[PDB]
Amino acid sequence: AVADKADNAFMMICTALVLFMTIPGIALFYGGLIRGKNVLSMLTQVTVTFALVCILWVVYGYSLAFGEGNNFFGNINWLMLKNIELTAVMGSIYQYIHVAFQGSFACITVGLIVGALAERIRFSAVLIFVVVWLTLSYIPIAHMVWGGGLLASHGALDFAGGTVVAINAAIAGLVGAYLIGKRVFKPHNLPMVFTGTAILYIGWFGFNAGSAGTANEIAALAFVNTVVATAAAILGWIFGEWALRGKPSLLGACSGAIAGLVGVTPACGYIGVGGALIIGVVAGLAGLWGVTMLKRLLDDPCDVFGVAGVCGIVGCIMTGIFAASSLGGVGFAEGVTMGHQLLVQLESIAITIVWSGVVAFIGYKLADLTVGLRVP
Amino acid sequence: AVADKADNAFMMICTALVLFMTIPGIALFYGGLIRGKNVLSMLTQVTVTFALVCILWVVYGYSLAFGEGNNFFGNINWLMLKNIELTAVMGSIYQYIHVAFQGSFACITVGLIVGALAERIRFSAVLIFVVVWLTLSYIPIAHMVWGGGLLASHGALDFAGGTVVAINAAIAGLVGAYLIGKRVFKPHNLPMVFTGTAILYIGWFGFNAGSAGTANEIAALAFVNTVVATAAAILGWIFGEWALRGKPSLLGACSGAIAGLVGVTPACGYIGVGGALIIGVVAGLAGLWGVTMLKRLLDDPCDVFGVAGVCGIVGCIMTGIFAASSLGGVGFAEGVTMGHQLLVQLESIAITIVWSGVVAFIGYKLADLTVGLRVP
Amino acid sequence: AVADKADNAFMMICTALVLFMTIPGIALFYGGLIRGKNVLSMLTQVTVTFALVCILWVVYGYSLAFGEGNNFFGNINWLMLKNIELTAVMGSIYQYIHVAFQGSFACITVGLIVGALAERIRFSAVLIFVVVWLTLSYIPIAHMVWGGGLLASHGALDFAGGTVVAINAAIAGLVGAYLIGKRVFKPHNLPMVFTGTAILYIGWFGFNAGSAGTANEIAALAFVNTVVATAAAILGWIFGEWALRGKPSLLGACSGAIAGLVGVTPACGYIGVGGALIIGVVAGLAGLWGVTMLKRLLDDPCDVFGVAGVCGIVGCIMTGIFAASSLGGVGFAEGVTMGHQLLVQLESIAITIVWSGVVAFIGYKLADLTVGLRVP
Repeated sequence: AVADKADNAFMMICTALVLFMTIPGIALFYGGLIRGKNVLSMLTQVTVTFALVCILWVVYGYSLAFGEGNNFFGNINWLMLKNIELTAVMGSIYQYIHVAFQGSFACITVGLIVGALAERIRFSAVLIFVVVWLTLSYIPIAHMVWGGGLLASHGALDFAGGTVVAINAAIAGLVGAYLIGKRVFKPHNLPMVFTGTAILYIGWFGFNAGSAGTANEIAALAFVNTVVATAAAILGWIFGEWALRGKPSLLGACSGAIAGLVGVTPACGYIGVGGALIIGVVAGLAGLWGVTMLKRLLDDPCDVFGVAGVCGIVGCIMTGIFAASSLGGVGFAEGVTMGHQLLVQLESIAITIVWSGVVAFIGYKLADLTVGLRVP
Repeated sequence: AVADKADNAFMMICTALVLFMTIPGIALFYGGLIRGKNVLSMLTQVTVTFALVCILWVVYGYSLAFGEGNNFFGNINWLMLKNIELTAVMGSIYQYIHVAFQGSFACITVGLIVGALAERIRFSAVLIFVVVWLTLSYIPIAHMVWGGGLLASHGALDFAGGTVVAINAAIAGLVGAYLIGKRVFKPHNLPMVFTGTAILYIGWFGFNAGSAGTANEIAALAFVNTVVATAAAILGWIFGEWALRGKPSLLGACSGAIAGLVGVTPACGYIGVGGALIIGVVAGLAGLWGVTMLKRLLDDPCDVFGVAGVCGIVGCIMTGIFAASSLGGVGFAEGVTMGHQLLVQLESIAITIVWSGVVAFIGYKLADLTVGLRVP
Repeated sequence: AVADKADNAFMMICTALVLFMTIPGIALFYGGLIRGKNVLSMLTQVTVTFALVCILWVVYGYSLAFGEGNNFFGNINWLMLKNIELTAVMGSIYQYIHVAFQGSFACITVGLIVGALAERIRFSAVLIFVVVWLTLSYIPIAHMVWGGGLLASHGALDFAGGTVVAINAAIAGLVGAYLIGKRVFKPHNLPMVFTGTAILYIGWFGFNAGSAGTANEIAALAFVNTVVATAAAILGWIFGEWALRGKPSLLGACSGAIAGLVGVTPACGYIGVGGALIIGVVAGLAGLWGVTMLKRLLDDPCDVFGVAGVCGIVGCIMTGIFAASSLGGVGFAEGVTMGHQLLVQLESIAITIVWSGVVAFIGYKLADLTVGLRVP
């Protein structure tokens, strides 16, 4: 196992791009959606929780998510990266790069949750929640899907995190929105929301293409599919908005982008451009329907949770369809029918929703018993 | 033909950087120049038209611009990238990367036009215009210059798009400004203009260096020439402003940057650093003269069209001079004198101006007959 | 000596990331800290001085910093890059890339100084100062540390510029703050400060990892150490702020990030992740103590000078400790004890402080005698 410098280069750059999605991507996205008086506090919480995730990741997160253990968790053999030789290779890159790249995914996942809920949660309480949820939800789900655990062992397809990132975060956020969250504000800085959306989009190329772990033809496919699905989802959302509301809106265009990005996340390295266009259109329409329905059951920006949750599910299911060779995809594994793959996709979604929800509930409850959840 | 992973990596990153120039680069640049009340609508139009370009590109744009056809257009053999094997190599990179990279150029070209004119055009009308102009102007000009068409076949030199992007867009924009456009506002958010300028600048390294198609000594030369010409143009513009207006201005410094970037665009991979410094100085001064004169013939931000048009012409002509070995350039092709090259540069500029102007006129007119051009 | 395309790619991308730290990173950071009425002028000064540095660098800076000369300066053999063949290789990359990469460091160094002091200095005076200081301070210090000069020849360890960039700039800035600078304002746009901090952070991966000059295991180590030290410093600063002020603040979180980034700068490619965590914690606490004390001796944003200066010193000293094999570092050179290395680190810090301070004083004084320092 020797490291390829081209892959090393690509993966370090892709990691910087993923970090860019949180700092400042998601912070700016949310910053434009919440009340002016809450912006500073939310930015502080996203920055501090981001730092917290970075540290827990190196201390034990990477080891428990990616070390060899059982179907649910890794081990404690790589605490503070101990025993990982500097020149150790994982795939075609130095393991240290794999550590950073994987950690950047944990960061954006947590940023998605914190940015929306910062407004309603006590500072000490969000720190407690992050610790419980990163450890008991993000880590096991990452291990099960990308760390050789349960889901991977059953052949689940999730190229860049439709389950691990999107659904995982949407459920944790929706549990929080239900527990706390002001019950009934029109966005104050839409240019700021656009800037955040734009940064998320550009960073998402490192997120999606980088998930190939090498600058090969799959990274290239994922790159093209990201461009295509995002564009198709912007158009799908905007068309539905023109149709149902009479005109498009900036927030609709940005939400459409996120809908396509999320929808193509699990599918990007497995489908054809035709499948990416179809998924993007469906994701944008389902996202619009989603936020419309979520708002009919909801004073905090849950736009992202509705989009990430609904589009993540749609994307994860559609991956079980468009990965088929006959539809331009890379093909299912040997001896796997579309019917069987679809069943595995659904089981993976079900497990992610329940696991994340239960852990989130425990996290919010532990914080509430310890320091009190709701901001004083 | 085998793909080099280092080039694959470089080209995917350069593509993300070019996309960054539109989303959010150009949108922020224009967002700070137009009236506050028009910002949201302009951002929506840039985002939707960007999505539209992405989709038309994969559906048929790439095939018609880059497939083998005649001197003016390619073919319809690569519709939705059909027949392009995932592992197909173009140059030293996977063809899928070439598709994305080339598409990112079409995106910024359209963003340059839409951002300025969004204020004055009906939503449905800008969509119609983009469809007509991307198809009948961007595609043929890209084919003629970079797709083995007319201009390339005559040995025209245009490393990164002085004609295809800059002049092509400036003319389309100036035709629009003449047809519609409020006849006589001082920029409302100059920090926003600076941020957009900065993003355009950083993204321009992918635009210019990436045009080598490989991380070789030419990508390196283009990189250095981009740094040098941009700096020289900021200084040239600012000196002229200090001389004619008594002091420099933030808008002058940002316009100077764009002047150098545009001026070095066709020349970057063919000239020496000395030639880059000279082109940057001349471009910054010609840009200042340009906007001064355009404003004397002009209530919409035409700063970019004047700069892109004037600097694009200057850059394209000067490429026919500074490419000479005797002046530190890479050298003209075998049997080509500076006199002959200059003639080819001029013919390429003439053809681009007329072709883009006529098509633009047809696009605006078709929209006007269909849905009405001017915003209701 | 043959160029490796993977390293070429990595280094050109890392250069774009370093340029991103100045344009617009540092400009936005400062833009949010100063009075609204001074923002435009400061942005103009940072942009023009950035251009000035780019030009002086290619004209003679690179040659005098990196050409072979004596212990203090290089030579004038590479004026305008003359005699540097396009295909010349330096390390494992084309020399042209080395030129651009090194120049980007000179740019951020100057941006750190100009952004803070622009408010209080005449336009013509900042240009004069930059010319004197870049030439007589930045160039010799770069030559002494990275150009085979005095410090390098004594085995000084400074991976990415704790001395050349951080301390060098902090001292020049503190001399300026003492000479000019309004004697006694609460930051007007903290979201802008955060955005600048975020851009500095992301760009810092090119700054730190790129300092390996190749996409190898050291670039990977530096990357991971950058993530770790920044996170640890955000937490260290925030904890001290919670402890001494009762709550964290957005400005404290951003300052903590910069404290970790600066602290790990000289150490990143030589220490273990454990050492990065320790340095980050210490840097964040020392930064907080630093600004607290500097403010007790100080109406201009000197936050950066206090942080860069104090954290740069801390980082440079700690590199002499954590580089030890026994502490997880890459190891000191053959025959060098920790005691000896610490002595060399201190001597390097002392020389940088005095050299930069004296030159800065001369620069400010020459400007004052020529055009008058204080803004009219």
